[PDB]
Amino acid sequence: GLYKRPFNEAFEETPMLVAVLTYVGYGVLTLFGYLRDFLRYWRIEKCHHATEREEQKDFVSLYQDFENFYTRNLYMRIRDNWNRPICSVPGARVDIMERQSHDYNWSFKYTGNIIKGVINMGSYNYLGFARNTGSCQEAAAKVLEEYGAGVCSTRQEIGNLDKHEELEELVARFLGVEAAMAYGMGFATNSMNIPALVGKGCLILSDELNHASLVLGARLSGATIRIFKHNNMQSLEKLLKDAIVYGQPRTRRPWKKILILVEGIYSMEGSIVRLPEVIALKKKYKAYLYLDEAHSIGALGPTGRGVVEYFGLDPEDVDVMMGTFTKSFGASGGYIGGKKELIDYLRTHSHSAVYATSLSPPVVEQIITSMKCIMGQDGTSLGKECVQQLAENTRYFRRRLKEMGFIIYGNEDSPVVPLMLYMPAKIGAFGREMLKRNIGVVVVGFPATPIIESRARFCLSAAHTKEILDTALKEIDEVGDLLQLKYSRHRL
Amino acid sequence: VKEKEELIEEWQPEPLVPPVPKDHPALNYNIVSGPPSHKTVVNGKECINFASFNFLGLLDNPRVKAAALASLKKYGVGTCGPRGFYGTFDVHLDLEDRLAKFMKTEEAIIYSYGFATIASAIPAYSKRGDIVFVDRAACFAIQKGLQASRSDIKLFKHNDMADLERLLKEQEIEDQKNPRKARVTRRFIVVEGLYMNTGTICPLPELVKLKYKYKARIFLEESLSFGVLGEHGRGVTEHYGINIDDIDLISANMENALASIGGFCCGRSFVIDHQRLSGQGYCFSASLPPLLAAAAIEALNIMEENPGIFAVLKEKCGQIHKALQGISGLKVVGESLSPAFHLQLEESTGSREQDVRLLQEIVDQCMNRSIALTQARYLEKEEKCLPPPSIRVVVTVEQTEEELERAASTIKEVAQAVLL
Amino acid sequence: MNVGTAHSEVNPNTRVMNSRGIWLSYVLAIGLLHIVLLSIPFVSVPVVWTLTNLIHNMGMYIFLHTVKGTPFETPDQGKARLLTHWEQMDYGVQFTASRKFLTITPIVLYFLTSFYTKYDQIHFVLNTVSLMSVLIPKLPQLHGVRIFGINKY
Amino acid sequence: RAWKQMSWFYYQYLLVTALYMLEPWERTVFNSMLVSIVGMALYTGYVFMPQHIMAILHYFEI
Repeated sequence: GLYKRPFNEAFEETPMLVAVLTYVGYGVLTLFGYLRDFLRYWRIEKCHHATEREEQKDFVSLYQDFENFYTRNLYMRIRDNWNRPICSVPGARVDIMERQSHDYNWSFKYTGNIIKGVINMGSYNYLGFARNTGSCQEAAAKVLEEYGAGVCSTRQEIGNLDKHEELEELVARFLGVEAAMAYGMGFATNSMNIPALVGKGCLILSDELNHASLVLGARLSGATIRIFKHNNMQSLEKLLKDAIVYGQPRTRRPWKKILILVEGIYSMEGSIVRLPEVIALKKKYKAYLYLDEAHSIGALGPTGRGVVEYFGLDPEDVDVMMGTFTKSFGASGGYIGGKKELIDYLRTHSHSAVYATSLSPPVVEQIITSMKCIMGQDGTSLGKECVQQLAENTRYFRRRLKEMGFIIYGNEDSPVVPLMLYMPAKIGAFGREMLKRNIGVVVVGFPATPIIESRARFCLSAAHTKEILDTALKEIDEVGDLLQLKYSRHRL
Repeated sequence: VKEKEELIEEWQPEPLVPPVPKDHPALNYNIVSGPPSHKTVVNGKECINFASFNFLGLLDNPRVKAAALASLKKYGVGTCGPRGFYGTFDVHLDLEDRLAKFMKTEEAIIYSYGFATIASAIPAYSKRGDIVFVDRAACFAIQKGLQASRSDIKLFKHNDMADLERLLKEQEIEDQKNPRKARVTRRFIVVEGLYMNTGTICPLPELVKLKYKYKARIFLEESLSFGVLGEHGRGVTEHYGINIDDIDLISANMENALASIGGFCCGRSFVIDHQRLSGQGYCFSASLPPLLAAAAIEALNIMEENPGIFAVLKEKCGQIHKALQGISGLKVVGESLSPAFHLQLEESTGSREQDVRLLQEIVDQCMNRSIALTQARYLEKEEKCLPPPSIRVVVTVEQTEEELERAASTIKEVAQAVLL
Repeated sequence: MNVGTAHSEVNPNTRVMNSRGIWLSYVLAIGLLHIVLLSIPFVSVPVVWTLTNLIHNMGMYIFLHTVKGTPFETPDQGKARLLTHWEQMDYGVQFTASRKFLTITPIVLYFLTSFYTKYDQIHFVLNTVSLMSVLIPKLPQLHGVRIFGINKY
Repeated sequence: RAWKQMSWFYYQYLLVTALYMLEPWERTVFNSMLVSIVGMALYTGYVFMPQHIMAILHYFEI
């Protein structure tokens, strides 16, 4: 397969000095954690933890202490960066309730003051559909007044409604596939529909960076799971060759099926999947394709049909097209699209179709209005402006950050910008300093990522204007000067 | 290289989805032309709702709709992120506090999906090497939770404590064989307050005694009993009077009684605080939309304001269960206290498909007669213990006495005509 | 942070030894320990080298072969609560550049300390028993075996 | 001006050595251990090692 347009991505390497200092910091933290555990065990220092009731003291201990090591010794120190409560619509500006801790993040108390007008770079609204006032909100209010909030039964039983059928046909038209089915949770979509498609005796090939839902869905089904490297089509090709040739491990028989699980945009890495080469490989080796499009269904594409439109490919090549309405459309949910036979088989044999409650009516109304706005059935020019503004903001932000000397991951087109910090203390420092300057960001640490690579992710939006981006960029420059976060050799 | 090549060439994969016969009843979906409520319209036929898990009739309450509308105007529809990353609203914390105060417990955690609640709660505590004693008639959510965990699963007969004691005693023998492993193995007992498949209640006092005797923790599922049982409707613990502190973890969903999407787990801080970091459905998924949380809070306020609705529901369940007794070919399975019970075929013929067809004939003829019934749906190849096919009868405080008598009568004539 | 947020590995621990700059950091750590030992006035150079070898081997034994499990909760549902770090490394693949480096470096330190200890008998027996203590578990034959039931549970 | 620069240098030392997250008594323990090691090293160098390095530093200062 070939690319009609250039495919630009950069993953700079960690400078050796920074790696050495990273390991120094982690070693110091480990040693002081062991000391703190020794102090707490001998009751020399009182432990601020809940303990089991006296009636159950002779039972086997519920948890293993070593498993909680990183939680007490390292996570607790910088716990204030996460779980920040908000009290406003998560737009371009958000209101964060303030909290203070006097026992080093072990317990939090909410002061009266609330921070207002924080620039929001943690929420997932790519097209800026999270508004408390709009046409979508009015339609949702009307359907809430009519249908009520929530349904009390299952789809196969009396719980199926007409709104759900309307949403399913609208989604099928939107993606370009023949049929689609909607679910009430994006995580449940994968976790409950990967087991139905594939069972024991089949092979599943997973990327290194698959979401937890895809991995859980693969585990629940009995299929063998083999992991190829991130966007390495040499690894995928070699795994396909060996799987077809050698067969099953215990008794070398042909695999019943081979399923390849991939994603459109990887949120943390920032990269976009090399879809043309994956499609070429699956056609050559007769393997099926499962494409998760949670992050790319609204952000990518000239009009917004996803990665398949972005590359210009054919939707009929992708066997299963998963997706989530939470990120772009601004309402919770999930969907799978494909052939009519596949959709009917899922309608009969999906776990959530049989046992789990169907989606709330106001949510499907909000999804319908948002999707009609995106494809332009209403006739308003809001559909094109949001996508164009998202693309412009992405390019401007990424370019001007790269020209300040930072290290950034991923393609030039992806609207997620992971900046790299590389040091455990700089995670907490960056989070606190950015909040102090009215900017909200998301930071991740060692158990989540590779040990050397610790990052802060920015999620751009069509709601961010040039003024907001310029303010954020000047604040980021000031912080990077303060914390010395410009590790880029190519640029200064 | 060439032998590798046509080894690649000769292989042929099985089709992704098996060819589906059109005879599947689950293929055809009932289409409800409006909200599923009292006096609903199904398939274009006006009917009285006897299939929706709406026990208290809070789905259509103007107070709930007003609260949901106010919260929708304040926040919108979407939360746009997990609870870790700017997805926590003040309504979520308020709802968790309200649930903790309502159930008289230290802490509660809310998930955005009823299935994920227990399917994520169970694997968080039960790991590989542990021992889980789970009832045979356990819903599919519990089964998927136990499969996600890799612990050893031991099944015992439904509501039978002799089999539980037998398994516990064999475990004590294996304990005596090797103490070193015995000191690091944890034992759990997963039960349900009011079983959905069979409509039968569980023996809590015996379970608590066995817990304290054999050092095994207890996990309880209260999906159906959360809003129907007890003087204040706090579950089966209030029904039996058992102290809630004996039960380690109590999980339920907000869909049935509270009539909004979501689910929750309640317990002491010691057990609950682990799920905030190890519950997969919690860590890696978006939070509950604010309007649903506000609807749940308003439903809790209504439930706390007056406690007589539970008594009304209890008396209606008693009346309908007494009335349905005496059908020729159909037997009632369940208890008088249960709101949702079953009607099964007394004489079971060899084929399950034809049993399903007979029950479908009964259901269709009832629907033509303005009684909207349903049939319990299962995944035949997936369930560990597949229950018999049955017609589900559900009772709601809204249904008047005369409507209950007409429903029982109509089911009676339809069943007698069909079985004849 | 939670395990699995930015990668699909059930056990990140198995790869911490293959990361970038870990080997150079290990070497610099040994050098820093040696310099800290040299900082002691009354201690003499051969017993400095004996102390360097003994402390290095003791710490390496404690970390690689004594402590078992994972410091963080892992979503594979406890593969490796019983396995030690050496057994966990690389999912049980017996040879690897990391394993070869880790098992080669104590022998190099032993040769250096034997040279600088003036080949004395007491130092020889101490250093050699320490080297045997470290090198015996590294054998592929001794994988997941506990002698006399020590550290099994 | 020198005070601000030294404060910035101490800030960088905290960030690099991960002392930024440790509690004050842990910071003091680590600092005391470090200064003790530095003092013992300089004293041992002065007792045994020749002061040619000190002479080189003095010549560079001049």
